[PDB]
Amino acid sequence: GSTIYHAKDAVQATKPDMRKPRLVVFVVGETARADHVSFNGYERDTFPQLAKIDGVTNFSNVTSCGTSTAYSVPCMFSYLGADEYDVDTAKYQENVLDTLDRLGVSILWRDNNSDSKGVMDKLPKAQFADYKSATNNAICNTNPYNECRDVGMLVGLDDFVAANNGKDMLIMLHQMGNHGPAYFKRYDEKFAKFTPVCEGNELAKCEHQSLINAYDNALLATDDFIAQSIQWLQTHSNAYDVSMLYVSDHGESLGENGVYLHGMPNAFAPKEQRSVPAFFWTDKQTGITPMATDTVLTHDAITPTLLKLFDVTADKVKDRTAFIR
Ligand SMILES: [Zn+2]
Repeated sequence: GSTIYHAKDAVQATKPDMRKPRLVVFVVGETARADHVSFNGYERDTFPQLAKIDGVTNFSNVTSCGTSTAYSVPCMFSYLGADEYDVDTAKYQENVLDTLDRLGVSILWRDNNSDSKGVMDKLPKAQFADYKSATNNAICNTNPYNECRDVGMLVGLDDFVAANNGKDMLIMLHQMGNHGPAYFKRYDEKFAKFTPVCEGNELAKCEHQSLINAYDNALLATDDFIAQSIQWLQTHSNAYDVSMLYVSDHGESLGENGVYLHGMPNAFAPKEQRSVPAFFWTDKQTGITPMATDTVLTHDAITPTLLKLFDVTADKVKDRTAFIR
C-alpha cells in the first residue's frame, strides 16, 4: 500500500529555533458522552478538577465522525473530512501526524486503550508506546484488577521533553477512559462517588441507575487525568508554548431505546453515540484563541487545529473550521 498524499505543500511559517518551541498534548478520549459533562448541563459534577483550571474551553456542540474506535480515530487525524473519509483506505492516506512529523515536529503516541488504529503505522514504531502493561505503565497496581491507569501515561514525559529539547512536540495520549462494558473497572476507589454501581457485563440486566453511576465514576477518573495532563504541561510553560486538546472518539448508549455500548452504523446511530465532549486549554502566552464554546464542530476540526497549533498551513484544510482561530 503506497501512501496517498494530501498536504505535501504544508509549510511551517516559523521554526522552534526562531521562536518558542511548542508542546501540545492531545488526549484522544474514549466513550465519553457530551451530555454527561457538567459544563454541558449534566445534573452531576463530573469534571470537578477541570473546573478549577483557568483557561479551559468546553465545546458544547461537537459531533464525532463515527461511533467506534476503529472508525473515528483514523477520521480524527485525516485530511478528508467526514463526508469523504473512507475507513477502509485511511491507513494508506497521509494523515496530519505524517505531515507534522515530516515537518520536524516530534510525534509521540502513548496508548492505554488498544492502539492507534493505523494512525501511527507509517512512522517509526519507537514513536508508539503501549501503556496497557507494566513494562511501560508504572501505575497499574492501584486497583483490585491491576488495570493500568491513564495517568500512568504522564510518568516519564519529562525525559521525552529532555530528549527533544528545543523542538516542537505533539504528544497523543490514547485513553482507556470510559470504555465499556466494564465501566466499574475503569476508575480507582478515589472516584467511586456514585453508588451502587453495575459490575455485570450484561448491561441490560443491571439496574439503570447503577449503570449510570459506574459510567459517571469513570468520567471522574478522566476529569482527574485531564487535569493532571494540564498540570504537567504547566511545569514546562516557561520554555514552551503549551496547550491541551481533548476530544472523545465517540459517545455511548446507556439504555436509550434498549441500546447499549456504541458502534451502531452512522445511518441510524442515536444522538448519544456521536455527541462528544471537547476541551481546549492553553497557556496565556501562546497567543492561541479558542473558538466560541458553542461553535458547531465535528472531528473534521481536529486536523486543522493541530496544524494551526504548530503554525503550519496546508491548502487541503485552509477553509476548514478548527477549535481555535
Ligand atoms: Zn472508542
